[PDB]
Amino acid sequence: VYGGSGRGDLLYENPDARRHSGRALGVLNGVRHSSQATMPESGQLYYRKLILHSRPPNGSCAGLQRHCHDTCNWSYLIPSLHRCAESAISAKLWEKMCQLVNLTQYERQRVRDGQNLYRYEVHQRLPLLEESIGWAQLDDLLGWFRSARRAWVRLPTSSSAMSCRLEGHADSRDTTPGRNQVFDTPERVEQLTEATVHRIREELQRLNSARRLARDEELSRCVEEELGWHGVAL
Amino acid sequence: YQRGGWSPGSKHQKHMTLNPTLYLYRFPGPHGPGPYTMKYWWTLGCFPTGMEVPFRLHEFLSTYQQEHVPVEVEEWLRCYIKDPLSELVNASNDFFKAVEVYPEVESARGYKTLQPSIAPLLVPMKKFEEQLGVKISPVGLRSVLSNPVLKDRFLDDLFDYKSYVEKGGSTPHRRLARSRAETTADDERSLILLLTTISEGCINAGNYSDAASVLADALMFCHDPDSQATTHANISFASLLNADFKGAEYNGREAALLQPQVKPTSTACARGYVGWAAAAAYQDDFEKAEAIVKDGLTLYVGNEHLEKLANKLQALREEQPSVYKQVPRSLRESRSHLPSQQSRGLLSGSGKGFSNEFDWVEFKNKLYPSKMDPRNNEMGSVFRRVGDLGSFISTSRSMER
Amino acid sequence: SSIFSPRYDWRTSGVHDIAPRDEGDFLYQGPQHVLPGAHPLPLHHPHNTITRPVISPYIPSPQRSHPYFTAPLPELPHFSTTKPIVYTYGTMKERIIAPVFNLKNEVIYTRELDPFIFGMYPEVEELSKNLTYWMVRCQNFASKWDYETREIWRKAKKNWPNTGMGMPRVGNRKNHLYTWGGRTKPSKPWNMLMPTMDVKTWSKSNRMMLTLKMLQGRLQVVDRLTLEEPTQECYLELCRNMSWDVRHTGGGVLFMDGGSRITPSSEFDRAFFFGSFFNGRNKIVRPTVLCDEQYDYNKTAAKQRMKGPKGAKNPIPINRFNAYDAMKHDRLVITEGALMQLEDELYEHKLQILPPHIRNQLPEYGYLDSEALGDCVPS
Amino acid sequence: PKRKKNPMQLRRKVYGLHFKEKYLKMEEWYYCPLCAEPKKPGEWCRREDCRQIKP
Amino acid sequence: LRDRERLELLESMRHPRERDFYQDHTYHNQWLRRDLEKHQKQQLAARYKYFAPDFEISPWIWYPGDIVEVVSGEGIGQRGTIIAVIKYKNEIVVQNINVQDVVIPASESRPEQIVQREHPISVTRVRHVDPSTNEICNIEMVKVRN
Amino acid sequence: HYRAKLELDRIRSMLRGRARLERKVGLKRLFFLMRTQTRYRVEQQAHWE
Amino acid sequence: RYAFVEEEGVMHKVNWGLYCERLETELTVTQERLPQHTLLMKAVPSSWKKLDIDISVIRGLSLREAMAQCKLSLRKGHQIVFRALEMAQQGAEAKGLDKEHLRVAHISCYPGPTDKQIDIRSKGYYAWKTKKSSHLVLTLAEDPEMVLPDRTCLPYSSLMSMKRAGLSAQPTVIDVPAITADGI
Amino acid sequence: APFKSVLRRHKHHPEGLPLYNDMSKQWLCREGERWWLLDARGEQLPRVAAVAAQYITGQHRPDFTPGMITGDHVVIVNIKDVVMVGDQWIRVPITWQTAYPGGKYRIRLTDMYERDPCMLMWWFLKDEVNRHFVRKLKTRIAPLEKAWLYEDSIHPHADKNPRPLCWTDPE
RNA sequence: AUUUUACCAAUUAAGAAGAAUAUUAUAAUAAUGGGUGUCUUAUAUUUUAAAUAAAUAUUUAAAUUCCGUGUAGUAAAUUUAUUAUUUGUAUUAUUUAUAUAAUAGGUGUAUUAUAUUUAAAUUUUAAAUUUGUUGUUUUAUAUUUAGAUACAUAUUUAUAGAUUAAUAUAUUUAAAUAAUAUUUUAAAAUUUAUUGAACUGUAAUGUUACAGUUGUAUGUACCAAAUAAAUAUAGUAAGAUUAUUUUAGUUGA
RNA sequence: UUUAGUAGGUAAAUGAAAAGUAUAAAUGGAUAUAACUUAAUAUUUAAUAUUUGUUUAAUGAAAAGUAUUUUAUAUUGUAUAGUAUUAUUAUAGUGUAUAGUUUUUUAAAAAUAUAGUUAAAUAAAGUAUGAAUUAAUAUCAAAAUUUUAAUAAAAAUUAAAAAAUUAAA
Ligand code: FES
Repeated sequence: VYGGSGRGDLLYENPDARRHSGRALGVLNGVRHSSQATMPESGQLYYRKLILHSRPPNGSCAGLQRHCHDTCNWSYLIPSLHRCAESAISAKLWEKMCQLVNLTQYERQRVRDGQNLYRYEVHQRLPLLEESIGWAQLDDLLGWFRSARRAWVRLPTSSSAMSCRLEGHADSRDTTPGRNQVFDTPERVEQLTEATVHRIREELQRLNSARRLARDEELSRCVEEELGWHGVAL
Repeated sequence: YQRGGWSPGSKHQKHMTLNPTLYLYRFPGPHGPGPYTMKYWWTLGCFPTGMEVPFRLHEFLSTYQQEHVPVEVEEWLRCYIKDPLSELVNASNDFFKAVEVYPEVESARGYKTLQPSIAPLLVPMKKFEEQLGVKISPVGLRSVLSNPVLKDRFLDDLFDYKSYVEKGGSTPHRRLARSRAETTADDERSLILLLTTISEGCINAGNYSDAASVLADALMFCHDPDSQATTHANISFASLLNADFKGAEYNGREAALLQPQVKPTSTACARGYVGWAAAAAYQDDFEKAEAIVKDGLTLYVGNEHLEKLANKLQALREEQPSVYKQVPRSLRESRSHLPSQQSRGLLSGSGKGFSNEFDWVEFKNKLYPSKMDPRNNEMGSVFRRVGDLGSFISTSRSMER
Repeated sequence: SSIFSPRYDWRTSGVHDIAPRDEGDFLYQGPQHVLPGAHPLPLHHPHNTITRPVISPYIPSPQRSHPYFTAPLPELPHFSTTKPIVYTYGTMKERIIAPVFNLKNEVIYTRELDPFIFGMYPEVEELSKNLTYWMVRCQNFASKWDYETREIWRKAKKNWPNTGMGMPRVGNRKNHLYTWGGRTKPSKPWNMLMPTMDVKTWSKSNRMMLTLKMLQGRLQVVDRLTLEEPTQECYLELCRNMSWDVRHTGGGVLFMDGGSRITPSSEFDRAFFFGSFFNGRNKIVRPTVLCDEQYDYNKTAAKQRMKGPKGAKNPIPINRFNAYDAMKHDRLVITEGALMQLEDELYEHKLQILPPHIRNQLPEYGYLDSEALGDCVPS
Repeated sequence: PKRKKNPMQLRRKVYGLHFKEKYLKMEEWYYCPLCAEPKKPGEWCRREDCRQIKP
Repeated sequence: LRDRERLELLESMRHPRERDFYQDHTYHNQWLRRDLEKHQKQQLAARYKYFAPDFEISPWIWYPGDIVEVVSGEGIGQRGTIIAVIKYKNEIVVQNINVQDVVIPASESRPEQIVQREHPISVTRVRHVDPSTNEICNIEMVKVRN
Repeated sequence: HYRAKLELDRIRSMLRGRARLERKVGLKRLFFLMRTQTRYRVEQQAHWE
Repeated sequence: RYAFVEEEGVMHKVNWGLYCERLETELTVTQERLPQHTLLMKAVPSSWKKLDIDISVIRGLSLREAMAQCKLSLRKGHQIVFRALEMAQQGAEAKGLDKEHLRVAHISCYPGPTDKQIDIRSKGYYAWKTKKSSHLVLTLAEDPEMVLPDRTCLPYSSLMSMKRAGLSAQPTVIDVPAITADGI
Repeated sequence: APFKSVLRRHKHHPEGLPLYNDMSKQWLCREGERWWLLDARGEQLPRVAAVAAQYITGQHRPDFTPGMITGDHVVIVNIKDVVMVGDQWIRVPITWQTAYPGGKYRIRLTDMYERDPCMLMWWFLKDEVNRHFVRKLKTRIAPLEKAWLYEDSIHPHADKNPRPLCWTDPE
């Protein structure tokens, strides 16, 4: 998991499978025994550890000397979701939907694909968001709600896409440890929504000139309309 | 004889009999044209061998086709230019939104948290600069946003500027149209305050040149006597920190001259006097600095800055007897003592082995070798080897020239 | 790879993503679960009646020697064979009766099929002989031309002495060792081979293939193959009505046009021939299984400017019925005229094959009533 | 000119001391009190003050 | 450093002692009609593939003022009026179909200005729309005596 | 002639410098190592142990 | 075209175009948000072998000392590195990074274009001299905790020469009141 | 793969050569070490050397492992009283050589004894240790340092209670 | 106060029409020497001859002969015909490019013998040549690529002797009538046709004349010269020769 | 080095794909393999040899070059050789004698080349550029002794061989 996609990484990469390669592997950098010429024993935890840790640092991971990126920062995670929604649904289509069910088949499929991509991105970013709840900011939480609205996914406060868990029999799902899989996605997202609502309330309580008066007014109006749209109060 | 491949790109030696070749002085390699062949391409217009066929279709498409525009389109584009007022309003709106949504720095304990990079603020900054004819320093903005108090004193000023512009007031545009007289308006004052905050952030960062430029733009915008005095004092301090003594002295003198137009409550006059005295001290004219400080005290007795500068000059005067006089007029400016001066020397200093008077000599706009330098006919100069072109002997020496 | 080589299992991980798809991936409930494609026999083409349905009264069960009728059922006007049937060696020894369809896809009557044609039990060796002949014959021999040392166009002179230079002794370097060089014995169209087929083997293999199709139930007898108009829309409509899947991935249809029962013809019907030119897989073949005795006038290199492969100079025409086409096209359609022509052209061969103690009886039973001698009205 | 060399045989030179002295040396310098430029002791400018008094 | 802008920087970086000879002249004559590199020829062909003989469309059903719908490309299903037609390129310009920015380099009298104009669209992409049916309909050239 | 080209290029990562960098040198060294180890196992390892 | 992504333990199909555009956008924005400026100079007029030595010399230094060493050196590689450092410093200034806290976080070169020149030889022999070029990568990051050595110190010889000349060994530091907008 | 640096420790280097008694390596273990006293009075020199080497190299322990260098220290005393069977004292040669052309030194056990008897005992111990381990410098050297030699009966290891080493000859 | 030991590491996903009126064979209907930037002038722009040749031939017999260098009208003007830029990218098949590059700041040791980490042990080229089997001989820097031809198999129509020198004799058991191929690189070669005297060597007074059964040591930096064509007994020179895990007889006659 | 267990068809040398042999069409390793003659590329030699542009006393043709003379200044045409180069080097026909008709780095030494017995000058490293022969080779072959089929760093025994730089056959 070192050299490939990690915790909050979006790219899906099966390190054992040599995808994204133009050459048939001739040399295996991580080799412990000469027998691995014909019996690599990949998949076994220890040998796989050796191979993956011998792999070089790709774009996702960072070297020990290169300066990493604070991907676990809420102020970065939220705008990532906003950009995902923006790319998924064009500004013209967003304006049309806001003004307005009479839509083209291509536009409907585009909206569905955007919702699916947003759900996948939320699934991938969930652990980082959960870790970054504590030191988030009111503007970024409001941005979280705005990004959900723009993606057109209604959060499960208790169309809708988070409320239904993905299909698949429990006896075949990938339960392997070390992979950030969230089987209880709707419950986790509902808990995150409640936590961010409480955090917004606490931030407003802590906060309690013309510029600041206008900021407070616009913030209150936003909070109100966004929570009403998502089906939340206070 | 033959040792490597037959192609010219092969490394090892060849012989004329086995692999006869044409005289190719210098040609690209398997990996594409190099810097030397490209220098030949740009200077001579083709590769030095001459067997290559020049092909700059892509360059033509990039430059001439792009810059070509018919007369009618060129004439109507100016008339169809966007609306300056609306564009400025939109630029201010988006800039304020970006600044407001800029995250606040986490005050970590035990070390200094890295300030988040300003990616989305550049484009709003660029458009705002284009609209207002001003240039904001990204380092200054970064420092202002990182500091909490400066962040508020910048946001409030920007919001006031937005409100006054939306209310229908564009003081610079109106003044320009009328010129094509009155005092400073609320919008212009807010803009000046915003620029002063940016300059303060620049000074805190250490970018004194950027601070001075921002304050100069603010001075250009301002027209009130009090605003002019304050901006001149700020520019004088910025130039002093930036090691621009002539500019600091000029701004201080201008502030001291505007003194009468300013009300007694303001301290811009005292600040200008202090800046002028500091510029004189850095120029190493202690008598002039003392006289200026005396005049400033006679004007505003009790000013804290004037008292501090007088005490410092008194300490310097007490140290002077060790020298028995002031710095001799011969040098009068030699010593350099500012970190700005050190940075300038590190950047533009003549390095050893390059960027010196022996490496290349810059003519009017062109680079020359030291031997062709027209500023000295030294022993390594081609000008030395000329003499007696045919007019007259021109020199008494009879060995060369 | 090779099963015994270590490379066959040198890869031990990464083949499968342990996370299954949420679309179609399922689990094995138990033996009661019916898995798609599962079958105890190694079926490289695991088709069923739904995929490629068979046109025959019965599914070809082992209990039945052939899916078609074994007796002339009274529900239909059964028709006998044009020529008398004698069971030669290799024939199924069983009565073959098949229903004849019309252009409306509904049976009109029943027809006897000659065992010597549709009753000769298939044999893999003969079928493979036919298939290999067809595969070798259907190559573009004109495209098998390669350069030669004498054709490389290089100076005919030693490029440098043996020892003077310091490189390997090479003179007139047109040889294969050099990238620009050629081969001493390259491949040429006139050096390639076109196999010579025997009429006996060709007929035997074609009749074996016809019997194989009959056994598999892919055979269908049609009264006529005429179209209202010579366009392609009419042909497609006829295919739709008759439930013929002529798509490139539908199974395909082979057509022995010939003619109707009352007017057999050796030439394809004009309208149907014009309308059968369709992109999808659908082949039209002549109503004959014999082949003109192949010959090779240039059996030796007597004509040096012969730009054709060594061997028979009279290869089987493409449109002729063959094992390759019979296997590629799922369903086979044969007209009454085609059956008449096949029986007419194979009757003499069958009689000649028959042994002497049956040959002598032939005239006694009336299988040699010659119209030329007035013994019977002309056939 | 008799046999090819391997990476370690090439790295022997960097192991040595002459290579380090010729390539891997750091110069000690300071900011000149007059011109405030980087300067190595013993070398000065052609400015009048530098010539008269040599920092 | 291979660009004309960085040529001066490259020359300054290069040492004085290394000399380049053929700065103004050349050994081989440069006024001989010779061929270009293979990649240059391929780029030329790609850039102007309409130079080939009989590149245009013979019937040429497409004329300005018609109504067409885009069947392939970026915009699919969007229909409009043919603003302009480029016959020798086999291209069409349809209002509000293929809109892209058209930058204009600054000059001594005006600054840079960004303008949007419908760009040419390949003829094969669009299909004619019959006004009466208001759907996609095949078209064919016909001759009539007025 | 068959050599363990594909089988030994896999473990070619276990050598140093020229052998690990250049396919031919690494393959030759690995072939020699495998043969010598086989000989040692079949004629001296048991005796030593 | 769909792309398979592992979600909730099962593979899920997502729009491949959106997936790719999102991945590239995230990579680019993450790299931009990283508090460092990276510069690439192509076709450097110096053989990569020689340039690597100067790169190793300059590696792991603050921007100030890197510039000082490059200016005080007499090597083509050091001059090229000085030019690269100047360009990277300008880029960092434009990007907003603090100049006084700049440091080199990566300096490396790899082979680039290569021109060839004919060198005549006696006895009719000849070869092709190789004109090598390099690609230089220079990354300037920020290290707020970085503390720089005090290079303002000067030799006692310089101190006493200045004293003889009458100058002051210490700098003439004058307190500079911070700019204020009270008068506005 | 393992890489032994070409920059080794040389006898001419100021850093000098180590003493494996004070070294700390994965293959050095002095925790299980014991101390024996070997009185070589009237005992044949080759036999004494072999007996001492058996304990010095650690071959006398059931946990012996060729890779691991663990052995008991042996204090050899009364080396002056060591005996040689017959005329061997003057008829047994010791041969060494320098890189110079002349180079060769042929000397007698009598001369080696007159210079330093402990040197002769060290020579025989070295011969045994080389006989058993010769392919590795560490193995060739460490047991020799484990060995202790004293020509007289006075040794400073009384603070270790070296138990007397009792053995029997093949006869 | 001061300071982070020496040594040791690795190649991969490719940014954009920097690859097609493309490469080879294939058309049996054209044809007075194709030459654009060409553009009067025709004493000065003439190539013809009964022969194996840009016209190219369906079998094994007999037969001259010191290795038999070998087979006829098949139809008589009868369709085996030297074709050919598009009224299908002509058709069918076939073949195809190395422009382009951050990769990691330390798993093994630190007084010397060589991958698999418990320390050790083992270890120090391959191919051909050498039949007195070597220590003789030759080749190999490395990466990728190019590179060599003996048909492993015969289903009903179907039918197959011998024999004398010769005449002649013929008491007396078979059979799946099929042919076309035959490593590869390299001989001091020789043969045909042609050019060179600007170098060099003569005669004439820099130039002219004389040239490969040959002009005067040499005839344009290998004189058994140079250029063009060719695959000679390549054999009784030599070298190379592409497919591991195998499944049966003799080791100096 | 007189045997079992386990692997495991059998007692040793004539490749393997059910995927274009396509109905097959989004996650098919169809991994199916020439160490020396071909072609291209990357290295070693290479921190290398070489190169290094501060000083000038003097031809008026032609074959020979064709290097864009913006207008160079009857008809027609003016400058910029050859030795594969901007090289050892004046191409000399005619013809003349004061036009200064103007590009050769560097702070020592070896070696090499020039330079009051008898029969002392010039060519450095370093900055910069950057070849060529060569190259089976593991991080390598101190040394001695002994021996094996021709030099035998091939073998064994014995012994103790540091790294870099320059020079020396
Ligand atoms: S001012 Fe620094 S050298 Fe003179």
